[PDB]
Amino acid sequence: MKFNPFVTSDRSKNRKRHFNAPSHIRRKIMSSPLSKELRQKYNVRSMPIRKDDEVQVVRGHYKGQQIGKVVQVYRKKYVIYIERVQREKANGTTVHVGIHPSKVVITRLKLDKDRKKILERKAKSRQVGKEKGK
Amino acid sequence: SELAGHQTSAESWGTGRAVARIPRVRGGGTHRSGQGAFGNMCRGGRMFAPTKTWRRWHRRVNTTQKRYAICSALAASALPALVMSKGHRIEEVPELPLVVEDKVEGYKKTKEAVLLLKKLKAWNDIKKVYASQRMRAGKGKMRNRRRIQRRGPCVIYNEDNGIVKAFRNIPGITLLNVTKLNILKLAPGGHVGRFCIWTESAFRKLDDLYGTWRKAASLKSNYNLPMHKMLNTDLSRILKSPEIQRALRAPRKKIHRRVLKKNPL
RNA sequence: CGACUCUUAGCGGUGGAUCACUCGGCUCGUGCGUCGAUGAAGAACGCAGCUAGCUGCGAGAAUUAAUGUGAAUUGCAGGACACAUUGAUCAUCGACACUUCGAACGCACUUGCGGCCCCGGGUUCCUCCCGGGGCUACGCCUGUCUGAGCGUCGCU
RNA sequence: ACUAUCCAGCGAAACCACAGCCAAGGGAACGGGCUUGGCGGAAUCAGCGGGGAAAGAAGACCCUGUUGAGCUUGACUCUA
RNA sequence: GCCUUGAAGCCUAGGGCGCGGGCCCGGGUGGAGCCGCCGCAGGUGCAGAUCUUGGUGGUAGUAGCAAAUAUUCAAACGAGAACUUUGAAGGCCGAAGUGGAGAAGGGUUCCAUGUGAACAGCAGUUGAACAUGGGUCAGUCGGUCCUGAGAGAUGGGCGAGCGCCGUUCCGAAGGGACGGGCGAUGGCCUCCGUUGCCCUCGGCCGAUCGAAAGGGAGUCGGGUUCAGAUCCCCGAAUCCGG
RNA sequence: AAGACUAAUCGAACCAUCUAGUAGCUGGUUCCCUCCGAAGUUUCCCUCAGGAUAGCUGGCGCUCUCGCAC
RNA sequence: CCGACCCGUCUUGAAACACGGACCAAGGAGUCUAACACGUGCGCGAGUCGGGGGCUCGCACGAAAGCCGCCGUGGCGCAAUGAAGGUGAAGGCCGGCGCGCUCGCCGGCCGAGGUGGGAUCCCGAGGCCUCUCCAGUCCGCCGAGGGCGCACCACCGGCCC
RNA sequence: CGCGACCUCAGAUCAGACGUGGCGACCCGCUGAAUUUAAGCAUAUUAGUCAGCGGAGGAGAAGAAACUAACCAGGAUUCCCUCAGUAACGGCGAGUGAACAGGGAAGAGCCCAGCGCCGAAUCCCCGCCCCGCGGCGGGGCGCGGGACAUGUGGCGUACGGAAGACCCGCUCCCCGGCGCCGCUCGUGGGGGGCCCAAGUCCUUCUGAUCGAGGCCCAGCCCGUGGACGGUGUGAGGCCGGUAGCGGCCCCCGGCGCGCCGGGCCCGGGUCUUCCCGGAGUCGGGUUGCUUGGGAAUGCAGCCCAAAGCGGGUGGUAAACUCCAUCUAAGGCUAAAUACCGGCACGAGACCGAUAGUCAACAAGUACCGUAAGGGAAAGUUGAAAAGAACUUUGAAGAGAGAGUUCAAGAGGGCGUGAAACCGUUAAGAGGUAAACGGGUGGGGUCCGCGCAGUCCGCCCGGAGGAUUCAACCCGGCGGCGGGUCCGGCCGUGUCGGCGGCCCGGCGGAUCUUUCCCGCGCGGGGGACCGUCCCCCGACCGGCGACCGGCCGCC
Ligand SMILES: [Mg+2]
Ligand SMILES: [Mg+2]
Ligand SMILES: [Mg+2]
Ligand SMILES: [Mg+2]
Ligand SMILES: [Mg+2]
Ligand SMILES: [Mg+2]
Ligand SMILES: [Mg+2]
Ligand SMILES: [Mg+2]
Ligand SMILES: [Mg+2]
Ligand SMILES: [Mg+2]
Ligand SMILES: [Mg+2]
Ligand SMILES: [Mg+2]
Ligand SMILES: [Mg+2]
Ligand SMILES: [Mg+2]
Ligand SMILES: [Mg+2]
Ligand SMILES: [Mg+2]
Ligand SMILES: [Mg+2]
Ligand SMILES: [Mg+2]
Ligand SMILES: [Mg+2]
Ligand SMILES: [Mg+2]
Ligand SMILES: [Mg+2]
Ligand SMILES: [Mg+2]
Ligand SMILES: [Mg+2]
Ligand SMILES: [Mg+2]
Ligand SMILES: [Mg+2]
Ligand SMILES: [Mg+2]
Ligand SMILES: [Mg+2]
Ligand SMILES: [Mg+2]
Ligand SMILES: [Mg+2]
Ligand SMILES: [Mg+2]
Ligand SMILES: [Mg+2]
Ligand SMILES: [Mg+2]
Ligand SMILES: [Mg+2]
Ligand SMILES: [Mg+2]
Ligand SMILES: [Mg+2]
Ligand SMILES: [Mg+2]
Ligand SMILES: [Mg+2]
Ligand SMILES: [Mg+2]
Ligand SMILES: [Mg+2]
Ligand SMILES: [Mg+2]
Ligand SMILES: [Mg+2]
Ligand SMILES: [Mg+2]
Ligand SMILES: [Mg+2]
Ligand SMILES: [Mg+2]
Ligand SMILES: [Mg+2]
Ligand SMILES: [Mg+2]
Ligand SMILES: [Mg+2]
Ligand SMILES: [Mg+2]
Ligand SMILES: [Mg+2]
Ligand SMILES: [Mg+2]
Ligand SMILES: [Mg+2]
Ligand SMILES: [Mg+2]
Ligand SMILES: [Mg+2]
Ligand SMILES: [Mg+2]
Ligand SMILES: [Mg+2]
Ligand SMILES: [Mg+2]
Ligand SMILES: [Mg+2]
Ligand SMILES: [Mg+2]
Ligand SMILES: [Mg+2]
Ligand SMILES: [Mg+2]
Ligand SMILES: [Mg+2]
Ligand SMILES: [Mg+2]
Ligand SMILES: [Mg+2]
Ligand SMILES: [Mg+2]
Repeated sequence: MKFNPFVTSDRSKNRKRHFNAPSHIRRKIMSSPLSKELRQKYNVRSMPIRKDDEVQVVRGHYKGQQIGKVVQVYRKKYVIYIERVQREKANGTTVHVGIHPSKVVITRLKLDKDRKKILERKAKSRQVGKEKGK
Repeated sequence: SELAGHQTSAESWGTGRAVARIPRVRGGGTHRSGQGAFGNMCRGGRMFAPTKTWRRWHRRVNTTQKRYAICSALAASALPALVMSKGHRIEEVPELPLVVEDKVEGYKKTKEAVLLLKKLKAWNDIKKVYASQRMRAGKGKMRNRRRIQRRGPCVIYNEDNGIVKAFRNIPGITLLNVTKLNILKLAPGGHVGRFCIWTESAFRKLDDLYGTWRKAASLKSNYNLPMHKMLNTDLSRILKSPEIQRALRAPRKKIHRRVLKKNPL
């Protein structure tokens, strides 16, 4: 249950903030989980997604274990574009198909300076969380 | 609002014209020129009897009554039949005025909570709640009233040391403090049974709150319980006693009906 | 057997009721309680590669710098961005900049007329012409400067 | 002579309880509808103006209202 | 408790109930929520009100498309011609015009190319419609200047007060200038203006506004564009100021 | 000089507000079954298209009693 | 086949030659507060009410709930009357000191007075059925008659201003 | 004949500051109505109200008695309850209408002038040096200018007191600058930023699951977290978030200890003088508006116009006297209170696209008007555009095919898709306009026959087959009932024991005040009375308050 009186718990206000958020927030909302292996090694559960991450699809028509990469992150509509998932149009031209990132599993990352930094803060937060709860 | 229908500057076209004598709008090159205004009928007008804010929303009720009822709800919290009828799966608890050690005021973890109720056989009412979790029927979904469910049992304690944060999360359970009881939680909906759970320290000090018959409260400054109007309700046991049966006439079970007149002549 | 008229049902039309949804209102309450001559409130005109409106902004004009974050914006284009020179886009907001009217302030509302000091062509001040910059409102307070009086006296 | 009339093409309105053959009788005392008799046969075209107590304008004539306003004076109370 | 193995709502020559209010089943459509019991509460049940808002009929393929004399023949573009265009013939306006130019007002309607949905109360290959592009050139033509009937600030007066009266009326009302003297001034301090005065003459008599027909110096001819000319090019002049 | 004109308006323009002005007077007032069931008359009113007063009507009761040998 | 004039409304009286009404869907008209009178329901009871405020919850509920030397400051009630000053609701019976004078002084007893009507209650001769005589204790009911008499009504009388 | 002055007075693009206008819900001051009610109307009421003109703040205003009262007296102002629908006003008619006292929220008091003392002991501006500079200050030196005696600063204001004698007293408070340290109740002052638990597990529908079912217990896992929202249906465990006296970083606060500068040398008990204090003002006439204020509550104009043991008040005019109570005509002040505009936030027994703001959408927009001004209509493809390629007729518009989608019986104003009104098809009928009620007939559309509907159940009789038990005994288990009340509990109701009454407290308009505590008293003691509770005995009501017995029955 909730106890704090300075935030909302109201249907209309959640939706309004969601459908009118700026981009530096849509990044977090457009987060996606990891696989079991990566969780174990890094001791983390979720990262925001990027443009050369390797991913699977879990739910829908295009689920299966075929693995692909990310191509384009159309935040304005809360979707992403994978390389092989695509359909033919009337003319005989292939085009991509958007899918929400909650429905995908990341298998390989795209690391760099900032993204290593980000993982470490998540690790230490959970670490003291376990050691102090326990 | 106070102004709903009185933004305009309308005036009636009089008689002599083949329209029906209500106020109408002044001029223009719009749709809304000679339409209709100022009335419960006319589109864009005002409600009948604007709902005012100095309605009488609240109520006062005499103190002695509220104390009486609090006493009544506790009574029927015993008497298994009433609990059954209020829909509480209860047929495995070992005693109905259910009482436990005063240790459980110091629990802090929901696992200690849940494990306990399993042993005292109060988990079947809880499963019943989970089953009931469903959705509401009406416009209350738009108005932050979207889900609903049953009420579960109620725990009454005296001194807090973390019991609340254990039972806080389990649904349908509400916590009460014996010093500050409430009718809206012991008789939800207006009816009278509810499956309540006590502790020792709470259960003992009820004599000191609401008095016995012989003495009085000592925490309320003047309150002696309500007196019975009719001691023995065992009606069948009465009417079957010898004393009354000696003082009766005979019954008359024979039954007489519409006789058909035949003609003697 | 025909047309035509009437009734009922099936299907197709016209028209937009009911039903289900909702980034809007109304009502109550909590906290704070801040405009401007250092030029307000409001008005006008303008600014996008493709752009009319709404929205945002002011000739540095759909936004600059500086911090926080950390790989996009997107209807089409074209290019940039190397994220271990560092730093796309977003949000914030402490530096900088902020057209014409308007209390509106050189005189007047046509955008018409001027006056003073300074720089640069006008030559080498010497005056006419051109550009450019800074001043040029009413009332009022303290003090300075120059002044008026058959006002009250003193003095030679 | 221009129309009205017919054909091609485009194309409105006011009005409309339901509707639309007559005599007499009674009735809120002058009925398309009731009663007793006369009678009764698809769908329509140009006209004319007897009826529909035909359409328009909540009767300006008359009365009432303890509803008004313009004008006058020797009405009443006040005033520049 | 019911439910994507199908909720609400809607339709129904179907089966049935209740004196009635009303309801339960069956079939079709449709696509996500809904109901029964005990209590609570109310913006709670329509045939009308010359009711309000929206929509649709008979009327009705009707009344009508009649003020100002008038059209015809052929050819061309084109899917396509009573109405466009070219030619020819017959006719009207009849110089106080159905002609050629302008003020007030309108504001891109102007000019070319393309289109034929909508509009042009019939039609249209056309259009003042739709779309895309282009177009207004001044020392001398007008404004700007002056004042007119008149409007209107200052000083003053009055007024609860935003303010009003009034325009020479109860005002130390012009910074106006000038010839001379005084020291200074930068330029070769010659010649100057100058910031400064001492002198020196000073009336005006009321700020300001007010006319694209009143008053107010001076430009004419020829040629040139899809569309502009006293403005552009050619050629001949002229006013003002220094 | 006609009671004529003052933006299609004049025997006192138009715009907003006071303003949901007042109305003893006209027109309208939303489901069912059961039960009881009227007046248009008295006196007073600057009363005569209207109110007060009594009468006519309904509902809620209560004190008694009887074929209960009275 | 018989019956059968179009709904609403005003009216002594409407099928009307009395007004309204072409047709369909949606909206649409006896309310909220403040005060009073009575009737009903609940609680306490010569008393009864915390509504203003304060002590405990940060308020998820819940702007709730509980509590108070406030516990009664106070309001309505328990006492009326008069313009006001002001006064302010019970008797008797018996015996002692003055003459029962429609009258003043010492001691006991009862006590909200009485008349009439009055739901119920009380006492009760003689018994109603006892397979017979007498004795005959528990129990109904009778029923002669006779008493204690609730509320309420009519009257008499008394007390206060 | 130049200088000092003011009676005084103008000027300057002089050096340096300032004011104007806008919003206007709450606030302060003026001005100020008519509808309406009175069943008519003129006083009254509506109303000191709408409209109108000014002026402000985060609150404003008021405010520390020229009071209330008549008491055994209280003691600034402001809000609440109550006094009270009262006293009083009133064509005494409709109608109006307060204060004190009492109980609460909050609570804080103080400066001048004039008398009187102190060598004007006082202020502003320019110049120079040093600290500090973005709410321009501090310290020092100028025979540097100026204001002021037509009165600047210290002491001191009626609390009644205040100044000048006599004895005690023990002698730090502030600001100007420069460092420090502990995060400071909702249980962490403020703001900003980044982070923190657990299933996408097996079987199965579907167009896709967040569905149904199962995982030692709603089952696996978490749980101080099961609020909300999003994702191709409904999600505690997919994502963001949520709870947490959870963590990391940045700035702004304030609360206090250090170090120099400068100020201030600044108290209280017994005698002689001071003040008695604020003028066109009180007050009195006459007039007008207002008030509950009535032989005039308050306010304003004009006339008259004061006193100093005086003046004012003391709710009926005037005189004569006794009392009580305040000290006007100068000034300032926080808190308790108000808030339909503004900036941010949360919530709802509210409306759900003819409703609710006029405004859910490019709305104060389009548009009407010469101007003031008036002022709308208008929500929904689908999960995703995958938004109908190619063939073919036609000048094109429109069509037949094909294709996408679970679905186009979802095709760019495309959720569903009523009624009136139309087109067509099937059936039926037709000279007293149509429609209507009761009663029957005929025909069609559908439901159920069954392609017999012979309906079903108990006991007895008969012929056929078949496999357990029961009948009766024994063993264990469970339950009902009982009373010779078998033994024991427990519970009541008074009693017996006062037995807890001090081995336990609560109260008392009973005494001891036999005591004390600080001195007529406030409290604990000591008795006393009642009221809650201890040990054994009893019986009713042993009752529906429980055992171990024995007995019978099932
Ligand atoms: Mg409305
Ligand atoms: Mg519903
Ligand atoms: Mg719709
Ligand atoms: Mg004709
Ligand atoms: Mg006839
Ligand atoms: Mg006749
Ligand atoms: Mg007729
Ligand atoms: Mg005729
Ligand atoms: Mg009439
Ligand atoms: Mg009339
Ligand atoms: Mg009359
Ligand atoms: Mg008039
Ligand atoms: Mg006269
Ligand atoms: Mg859906
Ligand atoms: Mg409602
Ligand atoms: Mg209604
Ligand atoms: Mg209707
Ligand atoms: Mg009706
Ligand atoms: Mg014709
Ligand atoms: Mg013609
Ligand atoms: Mg021409
Ligand atoms: Mg011409
Ligand atoms: Mg012209
Ligand atoms: Mg046409
Ligand atoms: Mg043209
Ligand atoms: Mg001029
Ligand atoms: Mg001219
Ligand atoms: Mg005349
Ligand atoms: Mg009305
Ligand atoms: Mg009438
Ligand atoms: Mg009348
Ligand atoms: Mg009648
Ligand atoms: Mg009549
Ligand atoms: Mg009728
Ligand atoms: Mg007739
Ligand atoms: Mg009528
Ligand atoms: Mg009609
Ligand atoms: Mg309706
Ligand atoms: Mg009552
Ligand atoms: Mg101002
Ligand atoms: Mg009147
Ligand atoms: Mg009247
Ligand atoms: Mg009148
Ligand atoms: Mg008044
Ligand atoms: Mg006002
Ligand atoms: Mg103040
Ligand atoms: Mg009272
Ligand atoms: Mg008044
Ligand atoms: Mg008081
Ligand atoms: Mg207090
Ligand atoms: Mg969901
Ligand atoms: Mg969820
Ligand atoms: Mg998570
Ligand atoms: Mg006076
Ligand atoms: Mg008055
Ligand atoms: Mg004072
Ligand atoms: Mg003040
Ligand atoms: Mg709508
Ligand atoms: Mg709708
Ligand atoms: Mg709307
Ligand atoms: Mg479908
Ligand atoms: Mg669909
Ligand atoms: Mg549709
Ligand atoms: Mg049909």
